Amino acid sequence: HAGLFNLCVVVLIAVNSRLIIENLMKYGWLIRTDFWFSSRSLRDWPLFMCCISLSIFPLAAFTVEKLVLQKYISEPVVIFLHIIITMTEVLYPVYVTLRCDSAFLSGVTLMLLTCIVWLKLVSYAHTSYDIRSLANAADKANPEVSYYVSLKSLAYFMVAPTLCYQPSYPRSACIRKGWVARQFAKLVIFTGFMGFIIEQYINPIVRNSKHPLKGDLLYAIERVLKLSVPNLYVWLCMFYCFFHLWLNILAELLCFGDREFYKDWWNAKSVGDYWRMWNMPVHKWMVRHIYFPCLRSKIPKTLAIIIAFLVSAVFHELCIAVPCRLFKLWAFLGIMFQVPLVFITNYLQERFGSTVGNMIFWFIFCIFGQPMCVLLYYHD
Amino acid sequence: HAGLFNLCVVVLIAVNSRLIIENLMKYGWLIRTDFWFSSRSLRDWPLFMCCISLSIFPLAAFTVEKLVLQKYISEPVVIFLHIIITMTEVLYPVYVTLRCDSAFLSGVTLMLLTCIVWLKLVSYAHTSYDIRSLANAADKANPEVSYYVSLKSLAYFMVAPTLCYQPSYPRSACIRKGWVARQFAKLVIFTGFMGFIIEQYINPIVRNSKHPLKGDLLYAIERVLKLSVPNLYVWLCMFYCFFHLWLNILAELLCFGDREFYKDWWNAKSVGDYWRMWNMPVHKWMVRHIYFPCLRSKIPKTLAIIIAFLVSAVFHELCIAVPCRLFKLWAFLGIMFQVPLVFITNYLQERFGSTVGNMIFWFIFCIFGQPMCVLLYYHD
Ligand SMILES: CCCCCCCC/C=C\CCCCCCCC(=O)SCCNC(=O)CCNC(=O)[C@H](O)C(C)(C)COP(=O)(O)OP(=O)(O)OC[C@H]1O[C@@H](n2cnc3c(N)ncnc32)[C@H](O)[C@@H]1OP(=O)(O)O
Ligand SMILES: CCCCCCCC/C=C\CCCCCCCC(=O)SCCNC(=O)CCNC(=O)[C@H](O)C(C)(C)COP(=O)(O)OP(=O)(O)OC[C@H]1O[C@@H](n2cnc3c(N)ncnc32)[C@H](O)[C@@H]1OP(=O)(O)O
Repeated sequence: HAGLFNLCVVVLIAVNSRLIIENLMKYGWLIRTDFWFSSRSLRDWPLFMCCISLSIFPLAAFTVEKLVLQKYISEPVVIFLHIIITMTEVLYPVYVTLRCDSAFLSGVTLMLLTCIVWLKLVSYAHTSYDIRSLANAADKANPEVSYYVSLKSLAYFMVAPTLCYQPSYPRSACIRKGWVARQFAKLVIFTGFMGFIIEQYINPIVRNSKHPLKGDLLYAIERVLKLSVPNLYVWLCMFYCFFHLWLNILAELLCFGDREFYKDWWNAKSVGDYWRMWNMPVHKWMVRHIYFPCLRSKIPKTLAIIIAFLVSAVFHELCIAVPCRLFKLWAFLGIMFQVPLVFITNYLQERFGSTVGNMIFWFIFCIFGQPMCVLLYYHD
Repeated sequence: HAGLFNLCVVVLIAVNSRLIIENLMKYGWLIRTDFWFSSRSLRDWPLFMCCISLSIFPLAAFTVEKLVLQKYISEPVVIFLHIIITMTEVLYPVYVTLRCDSAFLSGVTLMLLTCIVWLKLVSYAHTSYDIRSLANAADKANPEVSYYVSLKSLAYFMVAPTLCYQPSYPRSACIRKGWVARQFAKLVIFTGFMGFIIEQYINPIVRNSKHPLKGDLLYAIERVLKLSVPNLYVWLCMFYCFFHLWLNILAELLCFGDREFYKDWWNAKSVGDYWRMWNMPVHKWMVRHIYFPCLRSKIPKTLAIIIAFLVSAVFHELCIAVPCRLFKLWAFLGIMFQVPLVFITNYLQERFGSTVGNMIFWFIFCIFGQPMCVLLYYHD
C-alpha cells in the first residue's frame, strides 16, 4: 500500500524539477543553510556539550534512589528531592539557552531534549514510587540489586524512544545493519527534501507583509490554507522523519521490542480522538501519570483534559517561545484554543458521519493545527 | 488507512479555496461546461439512442448460438458469423460517429462502450465455443436449456462489470441502498471536482504555444511533469471514479459476487507488472483469450506481449482518435513505446531495488504514461 505515499515525493521532484537539477552535488547551492548546523567541522558548541550536561540529573535521581533504597532518609524527603531535581530540569537549560546564547535551532532541539528528559524523569520517579509502594507491602525487598545493571537500565531507558520506565524491556535483533543505513539514508534525503521544500515554498510566501488575525475575517481566509498546505506537507514529512524513521532507528540500535510510536493518526474523525492517537509514548505518559492519577479519585475527566492540555501547552511554549526568547504566547493560546475544540468537534461529530468528521479534522489541522506552530516558528 | 487518500481532496479544497467559493449553487458559474452533456432536459441524442443500437448484436450472437445449438448449420459457419458480427461491431459505430455526427465526449463514451461490448462479445464467443467443445466430447448435451434464462444470463453479463461470461455467477445482497446513494453522491462530487480541476489547472496550462517533442530535449523536460502532475491527479480521480465507484455501483445493483476490479496498482515496481495489475477484467480478458491461446502451442510469449499490446493499441486508437476523426496515431505510438518499455524497466529493475523501481515507474507514468492520453485528449 506504500506506493501512494511514495507518489507524494514523485510529484515534488516533478513540480519545479528545474530548481532541483540546478545544484552541484547534494544541494550544492543550498547546503548548511536550511535545517542548518553551522561549522559541521569540529561540531563543538557550548550548548551541544551542555546537551550532555542534563545527563547528570538522571545520575542525581539514581543517587536519591540510592538514598531511599539504602534507608538514608524517609520517602517524603526523596519525593521533595525529585520535585527539585525536575524543577532544576526546567530552570537550568533555560539559563543555558539565554546566558551564553547560541543559534535558534540548537536552542529548539535543546528544549526538545529538555522536554523529553523531563518526561522520562517524571515517569522514572512515578514508576520507582509505584514499585517502591508495591514492594513495601511485604518484606520481600530486593536481593541481588545489581546497581550496574540498574544504572544501565536507567541509561538505556534514557536513550530509549519511550517514556515509561520498566527494568525489564522487550528486545529484538540487531543483525540487519543494511536496513539501518537505508532508513538513515531515507532520513537524510527527506531532510534535504525538507530544506528544499522550506526554501522553495514557505520562505517566499511568509516573507511579505502580514497582519494579526481577528474574530472577523473577510477576504483573508484564503491565506490560512494556501500558506498551510506546504506547511501541511512539511509537518507530514516531519512526522515521517521523526516518528517513522528516527524513532525506528533508535529502536533498532538499542534493540527495542516494539516499533509502536506512530499509530493511525490520518483517520482521525475528530481531534481529541487525534491527540490520543498521534503518538504512542507521550499519550501513554499522559494516561499513566497525569490523567489517570486525576481519575483515581475526587477529580473528573472534565478538568483532567484541561490540566493535561495545560501542561502540554507549557511544554510547547517552553519548546518554541523560549529559544526565540520573545514570550509571544501564541502557541500557548493556539493550543489552548484546541481544548474547547476537542469538545466542539465531538458535538459536531455526534449525529453525523465519520467521513465528514475526518474532512473537518483535516480542515482544523490545516488552520488551527500543528502546521500553525511551524508557520509561527518560521515567522520570527 | 483511508485518511491519507482523504487528505488529497482537503488540499484541493484548501488551495484556491476562493475560486471554489465563487459559485452560486453546485458550481453555478461552471455547470454543464466541463464533463459536459448539453441539453440535460429531454436528454435524447441520436447517438445516445444508438448506444442501445449496439445491443441488437448480442441478440444476433444469441440467434447464431441458437442456430448452432439446434443444429441448423455446422460450427465453422457460426464461427464465421461470430467473426462478421464482431467486425460489424467495429465498422458500424464508427459510421454512427462519423455520419450524423455529434459531440466529442458522446463519441468517446460511445467508442468506450463499443470497445467494452466488443470484448464482452469475443469473450462470450470464446466461452461458448469452449463449453460447446467440452459438451461435444460425450452425449450429455443440455436438457432444460431455459432460453429465457440464457437470454437473461447473456443480458446480465452484458450489463455486468466483467469480461468473462459464465452462465452461473456469484451473487450478493442488495439491501444496502443508502450505501449505493452515498457512492453515487461521492461519484457526482468527484465529477464536479474533476471539472473544477480540469478548468482550473489543465485548461490554462495547455492553451498556449506548444511544439512536438523530439529525440533531443534541452530546457523542455520541465513541461512534461508540470503539465502532467494535475493530469496525474485527473487520472487518479478518473481511476477512483470508474473502477472504485462506478464499477462497484454496477456490481451492487446487479448483485455481483466480487468487487475485485482495481487491485494494488500503486505499488508497481515496473510497467508490465503494472499492466497485469491495474484492472482485473481486461487483464483477465488478455490472459484468457489472446495471450494464453498464443501460449497453447507454437508461439512464445516474446511475440504474444507485442500482439496483445497491438490490439490494446488498436482499442486505444479506436477510443481516442476516431471520435476526434483526426488520425494522429499518437496514442498508438505512445503506447507502442510502452511495449519495449516493459522489457526495459525489467532489465533496469533486475540487480536493483523494488523501491527505486517504483520511483522510476511513477516517473514513466508521469511522462510516457496514461495521463499523456488525457493530455493529448485535451489538446485538440
Ligand atoms: C536524552 C534524549 C533521548 C531522546 C530519545 C528519543 C526521543 C524520545 C521519543 C519519543 C518521546 C516523544 C518525543 C516528542 C516529544 C515532544 C514534546 C511534547 O511533549 S509535545 C506534546 C504535545 N501534546 C500532546 O501530545 C497531548 C497528548 N494528549 C493526549 O494523549 C490525550 O489527548 C489525553 C490523554 C490528554 C486525553 O485522552 P482522551 O481522548 O483519550 O480521553 P477520553 O475521552 O477520556 O477517552 C479515554 C478512553 O480512550 C480509550 N483509549 C484508546 N486508546 C487508548 C490507549 N492507548 N490507552 C488508554 N486508553 C485508550 C479507552 O476507552 C479510554 O478509557 P478507559 O481507559 O478504558 O477508561
Ligand atoms: C453495455 C455496456 C456495459 C458496460 C458495463 C461497465 C463497463 C465494463 C467494466 C469493465 C471492463 C473494462 C472497462 C475499461 C475498458 C477500456 C478499454 C480498454 O480495453 S483499455 C485497454 C488498455 N490496455 C490494457 O489494459 C493492456 C492489458 N495488458 C495486460 O493485462 C498484460 O500486460 C498482459 C496480459 C498482456 C501481459 O501480462 P504479463 O505481465 O502478465 O505476463 P508475464 O511476463 O508473462 O507474467 C505472467 C505471470 O504473471 C503471473 N500472474 C499474476 N497475476 C496473474 C493473473 N491475475 N492471472 C494470471 N497470471 C497472473 C503468473 O505467474 C503468470 O504466469 P502463469 O500464468 O502462472 O504461467
